[PDB]
Amino acid sequence: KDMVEVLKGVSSLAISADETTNALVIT
Amino acid sequence: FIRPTILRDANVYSGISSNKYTLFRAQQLDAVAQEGYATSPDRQVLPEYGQD
Amino acid sequence: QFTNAGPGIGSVAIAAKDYKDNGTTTGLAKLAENFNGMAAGFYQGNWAMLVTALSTNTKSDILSTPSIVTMDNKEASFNVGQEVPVQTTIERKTVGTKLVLTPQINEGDSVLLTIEQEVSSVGKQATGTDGLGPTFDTRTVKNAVLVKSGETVVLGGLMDEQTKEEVSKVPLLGDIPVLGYLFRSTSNNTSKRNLMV
Amino acid sequence: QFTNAGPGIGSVAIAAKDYKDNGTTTGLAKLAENFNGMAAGFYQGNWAMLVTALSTNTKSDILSTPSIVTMDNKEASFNVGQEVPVQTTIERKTVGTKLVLTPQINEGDSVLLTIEQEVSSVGKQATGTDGLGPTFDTRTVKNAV
Amino acid sequence: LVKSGETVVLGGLMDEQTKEEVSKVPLLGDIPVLGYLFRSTSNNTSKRNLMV
Repeated sequence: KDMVEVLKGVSSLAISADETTNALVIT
Repeated sequence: FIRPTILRDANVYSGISSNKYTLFRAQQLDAVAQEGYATSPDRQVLPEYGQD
Repeated sequence: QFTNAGPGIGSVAIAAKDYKDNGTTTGLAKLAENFNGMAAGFYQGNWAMLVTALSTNTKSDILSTPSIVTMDNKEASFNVGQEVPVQTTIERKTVGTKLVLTPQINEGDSVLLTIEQEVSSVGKQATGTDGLGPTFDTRTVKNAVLVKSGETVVLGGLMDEQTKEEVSKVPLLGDIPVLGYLFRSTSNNTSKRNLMV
Repeated sequence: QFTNAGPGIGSVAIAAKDYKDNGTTTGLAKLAENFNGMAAGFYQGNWAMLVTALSTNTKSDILSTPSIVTMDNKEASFNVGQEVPVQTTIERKTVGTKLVLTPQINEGDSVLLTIEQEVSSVGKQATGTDGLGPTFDTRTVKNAV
Repeated sequence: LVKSGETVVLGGLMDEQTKEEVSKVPLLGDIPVLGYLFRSTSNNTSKRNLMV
């Protein structure tokens, strides 16, 4: 969840983080 | 102090739960063998694992 | 004279001298209200001696097994307990044996259980609080756990152990390894709670 | 005459002179209420002597081990304690043995644990405060380890 | 979800409580038989089995 925000800058490319498996889904 | 313990599959999570289920059961059976000695009181015990 | 002891020789002596010639009993009857143990007095010539002793020792065992049958992915509620008002004008709170559970099924065996449960109580329905509304003794555990379809498991638990020791002794004399117990008024306490969900 | 001592020879002497001819005991019984030690008087001719002594010596041991099993990256709560009202009109606060933990797993072994825990208490359910609401003895530690 | 003829369990709570208290004289209260003369015991037990 925290990494999504970090990576959003780099993209800003489409990101979400799954709170459950704590995984990052980027495209 | 904090002591984490990771369960990767179910089989490790029975054994971890079974040892707390039994150590709790074995504690109740220990308390019966003092209450039995003292007479006139009841501590009632949890069955064995998987018997309900 | 010491304090760890039930009562002080002062209130006792005064009461006995106030109970003479058919006096009052309020004063003394109020001292002896909560006292618990063996108060053993002895007069050998001029030295008076008062020995105080009680051991309180306690035992409690609790076991609640609130089951419920739900459709997958619907939250069930289950309550067996009660609605008491709390200030905020008041409000209703359901405090009793509660199980709130939304199960979710792995295709094959193992259930993901989202549990929010507690065993809570308003102490005594005829007892107050040092605060303002009612208070609650709760044992709660809210977690998701994933367990095999047959297996009985640990959600959580608290194993709590407390031991308070006090002595009111005379400095040098209280430390004589055996005789010293004649100078010291010891008050010991111990407790255990092993809770498993 | 000194003060560090349990009682002052003043209240004692006055009480003994007030307890004469079947007098009162309220005054003196209130002095001797909290006193603790060995008050030993001695009269050698005309010099009176009063010796005061108590050593209070105390011991307590506490040990709480609240465990809990959670899915990674979900926060579990675990409470064993209680809801007491606090002023702000009142409010409910859960004070007891609390463990709030959101574990996070390193692929292999080592757990990142975000812990917020405390052992807190409302002192005595039948004791007041110098303030206005209830007070709490807490032992807290919130950290990631 | 229940079959059109069948009587089933919705839920239930099986609750068991046992409080034991003694006010005894330290050494004397522990004499295994005579000791009951020093001790003032207060025992309590309860059971509730609720099925819906």
